[PDB]
Amino acid sequence: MFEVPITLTNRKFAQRRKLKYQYINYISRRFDRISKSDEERKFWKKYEKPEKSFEIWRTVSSQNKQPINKQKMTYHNFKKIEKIPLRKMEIPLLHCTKENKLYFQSISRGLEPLKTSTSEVRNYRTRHIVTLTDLLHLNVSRHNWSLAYKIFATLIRIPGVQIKSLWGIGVEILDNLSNSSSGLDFLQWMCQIYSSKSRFVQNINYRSIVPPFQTGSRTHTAKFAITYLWSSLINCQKSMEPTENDLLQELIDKISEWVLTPPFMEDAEVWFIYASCHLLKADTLSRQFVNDNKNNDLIGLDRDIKINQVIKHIHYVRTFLKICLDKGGFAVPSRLIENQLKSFESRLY
Amino acid sequence: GLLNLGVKDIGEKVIFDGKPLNSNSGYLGNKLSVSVEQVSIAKPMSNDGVSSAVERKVYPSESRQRLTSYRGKLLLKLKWSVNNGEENLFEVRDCGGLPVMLQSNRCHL
Amino acid sequence: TLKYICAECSSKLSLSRTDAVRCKDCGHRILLKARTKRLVQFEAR
Amino acid sequence: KLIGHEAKLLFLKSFQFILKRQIRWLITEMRFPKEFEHVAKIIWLKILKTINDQPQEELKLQLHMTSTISILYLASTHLSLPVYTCDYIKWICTAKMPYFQASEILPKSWRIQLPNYYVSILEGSISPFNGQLYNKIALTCGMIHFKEFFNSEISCQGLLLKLVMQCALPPEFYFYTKQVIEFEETDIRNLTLWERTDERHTGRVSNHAELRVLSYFMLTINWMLSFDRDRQYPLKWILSLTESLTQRTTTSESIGRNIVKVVYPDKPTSSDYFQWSEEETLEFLKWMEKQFLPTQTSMEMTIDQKIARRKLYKIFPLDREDTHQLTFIEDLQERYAKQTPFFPPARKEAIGRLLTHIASQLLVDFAISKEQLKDCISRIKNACLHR
Amino acid sequence: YFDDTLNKTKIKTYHSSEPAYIEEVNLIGDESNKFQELQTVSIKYRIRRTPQIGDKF
Amino acid sequence: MIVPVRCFSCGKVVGDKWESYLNLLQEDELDEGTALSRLGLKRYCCRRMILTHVDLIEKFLRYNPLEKR
Ligand SMILES: [Zn+2]
Repeated sequence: MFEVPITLTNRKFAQRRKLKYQYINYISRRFDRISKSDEERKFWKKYEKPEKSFEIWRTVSSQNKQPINKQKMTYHNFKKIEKIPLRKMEIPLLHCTKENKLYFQSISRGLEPLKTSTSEVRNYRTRHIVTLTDLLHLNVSRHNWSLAYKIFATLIRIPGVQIKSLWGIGVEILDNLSNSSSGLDFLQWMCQIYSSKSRFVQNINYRSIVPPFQTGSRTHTAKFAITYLWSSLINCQKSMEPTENDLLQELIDKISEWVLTPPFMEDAEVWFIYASCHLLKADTLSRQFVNDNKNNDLIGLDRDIKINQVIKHIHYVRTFLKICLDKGGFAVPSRLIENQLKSFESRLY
Repeated sequence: GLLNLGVKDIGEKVIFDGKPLNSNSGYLGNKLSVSVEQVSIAKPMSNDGVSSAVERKVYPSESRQRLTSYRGKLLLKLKWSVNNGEENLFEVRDCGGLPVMLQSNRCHL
Repeated sequence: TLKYICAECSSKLSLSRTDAVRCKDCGHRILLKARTKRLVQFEAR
Repeated sequence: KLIGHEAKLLFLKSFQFILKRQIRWLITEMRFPKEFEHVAKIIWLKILKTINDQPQEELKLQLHMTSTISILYLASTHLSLPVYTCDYIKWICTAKMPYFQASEILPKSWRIQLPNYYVSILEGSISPFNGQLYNKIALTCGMIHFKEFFNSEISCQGLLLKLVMQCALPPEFYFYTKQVIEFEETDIRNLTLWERTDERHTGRVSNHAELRVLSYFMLTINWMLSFDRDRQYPLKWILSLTESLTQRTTTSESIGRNIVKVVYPDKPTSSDYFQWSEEETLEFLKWMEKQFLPTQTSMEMTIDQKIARRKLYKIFPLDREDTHQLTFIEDLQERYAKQTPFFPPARKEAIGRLLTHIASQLLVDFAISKEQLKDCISRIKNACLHR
Repeated sequence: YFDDTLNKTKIKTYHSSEPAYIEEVNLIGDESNKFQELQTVSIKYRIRRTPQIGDKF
Repeated sequence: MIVPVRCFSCGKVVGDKWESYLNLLQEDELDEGTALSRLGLKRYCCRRMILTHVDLIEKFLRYNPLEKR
């Protein structure tokens, strides 16, 4: 039942997509006229590519560009547009297999296929892989840690894994695996596995990797690289302030290497997550110099070199939170962080 | 750091397209003031073959054995200001390999 | 068997005229030519 | 890298070799001496004879993933050691055959023989559907003229035993079905392997002996239980058998049948897929970590990618980041004990319920035809009423 | 080495006043785009220096 | 580099007296003078040979490229 690790047996699906598009450019062309392989690339050039996310969700409040289009659909008017594209789909419909003739005659009637293409492929290698992908998803849906990674560990040794669920079940399985590994390692191995510092979107028929859940290093954030930083700050928090340390610095220098290109380059949590790691580094230093005036009765301890190191940092953080707002970052509820930071300043006094 | 003060001292470099416009015909063929906000330096990394690869930290032992420079990519956040503010453009430009001082705040050691 | 050690992986290997000069265990591009059992005469001074 | 006649020659050659490798694991498995080995040799020697004759530029002879097992099957028929469904399930379960992947070769090189569009098209293309193996066997017999050369093929009083033990093994239904077989089952004579269906249309003449054996088997059960006037088989007895049946571990066998079920085909075992009775789940992952361990040795990565891959496996390396389960005759014993309390509309329903189940079982080892099977059933139904 | 243009096995001669021993042979494919033929090699020689008449101390 | 075989000036074999001497400064917690007196380096040619030694080989040895690290 679940999402499979592999390029989709490219055989009938590629010619079903010819007939689908070729009809859509034919029927649409005559809608454009009434208003007054390559076809598939032209269909996407007529509706653009998919930004770095999922569904071109964007507000729902700005432009009230009125659509009352007058329903404009008189059964009689639809069959005027349709009567000629269907006879031009029969030319290519004849050269197509008997299975693809009716598949086209089903989708051109508006029927949808209850025939999951991944419910017929009969290829040994593929065969199993569907069993393993479903096995591991039914095992994390009951938290079976000792069996879920056995299935996970075998699923990647078989030639059919594109990061895919490997990066999305390979991390939790390591959070649920109380034993060996911190999705982190696996997360940092992924980051190096798919930097994709190259800005590639659009162009060709992404039909092998179409999930904003692997890819990027162009603009479109990688979400395993954002999860690597988020899991890393949460891995820094646990049992700090409750020279072998370094981690909150390691994370300050592992974003420093970035400082925009693709990540710096693109805004948000990149900036925000960085400030948040930085804000935590300011609190720890107020604790390590907090309780009952620093530790206790005063400091005499050479004025307060430690207050100046912290005020520099508080002033720096406020710069990172501000540039993350300015550059269009909707992520941060500024009111709460500023109140927290000022009430914390009041601990440093 | 000092280098950002330096770029704060270079200021601006302004150029006018002889904005024709048909004062609008000799009072600005549209101002374009270009400057540099930040300058970034990264520790030596090496990508294999092309770039579509994940980079590795480059160590001095490597530069000596290879008998080559120990270079860091120099980057600088370019500000492209158009018509005094009509258009702002940011660019992280790679300025080739800057020889980095060993054991510096920019050397892995 | 000729041998070439990876300057960065310590992995022993046996390069050929038909392969890329890289450590198959590390990926390094610098190789020390290994010493072998080869006779050399020496005046003990 | 190659093509035409000479390509065809090593395409030929490679086919030659894998079958040879297939045969020797054959001997190790059941150990059936020179005999199994040499009969298999000459069988293909005979097969080769035909290929040379229609040569010139005859390229009709690349063998189907199935032709090889049909060959071994026919030869086993030369000797009559086993069965087809059992052999097939066993083979899939233990990958006993080198059948599914053709990388073994000894070719590394035959591989490159730029396996043209012949060498590449082998050892592991896909799993059999319907007849599939039933049609090729007939073709092999035709080319082979196997029946004349071959003594008593498709017979086996052993398939009947395999079948009764298969489930509701009744110390009586072996003789029942043997008797109806006795009856109109080829004038009370051991079914011989069908003929050399020379014609390319491969009509469903329905002469594959076993297919009919299973048909008589099924028929016998419901007839028998559908007319046990004396009431020798209690109402509540029939469902108990189907009950106990309700799938259970398998001293190797049932685990195998799960592995065959996972060719996910007509969805009769698909759901078993998801259900997959806990451990069945576990011993499954065990058999995956042992027998798709060589899922592939190799190349790629260009002195890196490979390293990365290794590291990755490095990482989630895992594989461990009553001897418990039982044998075949143990399970068999314990369910005939689970029924050992032996001494209207509902029973008819129960009988139909039970028959569908066996239809699942016997059909599942084989090329099924959620109809042909039925068609097959229909056929002898008709054959029978000429008393 | 061998250059196809000359169809000859040619050698780079050692030019020094005294004999040495080959201490290290280092294979450099680095900074290269492919260069897999290993055309650059750095060779380190160990030349012994015995205390001798005229050496400064 | 390594404890010299013989004292340049005298000729006395000295290479045998290194580890025990180091042991004697460790194990016997002795002083350099008394340690050398028990070692028999009763000449300053033989005294200086070991006293001045710097067995830098331990620093060289950590660079061994023939083992992974
Ligand atoms: Zn001395």
